[PDB]
Amino acid sequence: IEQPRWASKDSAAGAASTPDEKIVLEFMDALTSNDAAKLIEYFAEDTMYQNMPLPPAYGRDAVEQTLAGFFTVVSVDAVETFHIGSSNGLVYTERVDVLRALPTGKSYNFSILGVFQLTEGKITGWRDYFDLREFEEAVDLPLRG
Amino acid sequence: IEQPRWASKDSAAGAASTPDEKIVLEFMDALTSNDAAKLIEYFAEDTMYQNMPLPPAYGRDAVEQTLAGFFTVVSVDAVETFHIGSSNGLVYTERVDVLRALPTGKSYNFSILGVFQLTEGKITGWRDYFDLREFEEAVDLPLR
Repeated sequence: IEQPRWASKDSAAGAASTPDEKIVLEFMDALTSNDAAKLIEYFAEDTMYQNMPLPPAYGRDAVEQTLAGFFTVVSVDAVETFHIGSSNGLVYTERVDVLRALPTGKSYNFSILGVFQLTEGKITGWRDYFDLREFEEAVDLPLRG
Repeated sequence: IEQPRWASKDSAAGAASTPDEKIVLEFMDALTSNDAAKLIEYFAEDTMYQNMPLPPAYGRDAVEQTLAGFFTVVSVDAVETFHIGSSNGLVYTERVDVLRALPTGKSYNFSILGVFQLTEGKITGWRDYFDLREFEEAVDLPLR
């Protein structure tokens, strides 16, 4: 993965300068664990996770069930974060996620802009925006959308 | 268009508090014009516009021709911005755009998170991240 031409080092991952920004970057790194039990500990009880516009998961239990199910069929092979920033209680990651489908071996680069809302350092909302055209094929599950 | 359960008034569009954030909202309200020539006045000469991951447009001419083409087959009927924010010289909009295809009259709700880079009050970069599964059918053009 090459740094796009629009990347700005003023907003680079290395330049994260708030506790919320730094926790999110740590959480980006943990995604390659493909461990739902490890990822869930970043989340408040009152939380939500959604890849738009698929049905949202609300509450810790639903978020963990969703992640564990995703890790059953896909491996997050790499997370490259070009931009991270924050504003008005929200954190934004502009990034690429490399996903590999386990039954097929095929790999997929997804360009993702994600928003995170943290409360006392725990994730209260997580929403990723990206194209789903190849997400259906990448993910051997009905996505209900 | 309903306000989502996750909407935070702390970052609502009515609370925009920088010049760059205020311009980006104005550009949001101007989208319903469907007028590439009124919209291009917002862009600097070195600029780019991309609906991720489609082939980007670099340079103000290419951005103009991309919008002009889009507005030939699609109307932007509404833009609701739930959140506007900014950080490290980038502005972010979490919003919904209602798009209507001209040849069919079918409408579509696109949930969109966009990032804007502005230099001297002019757009040097604009990337919208959203699901393009229905965008193929929405715009009567090859997506490449």
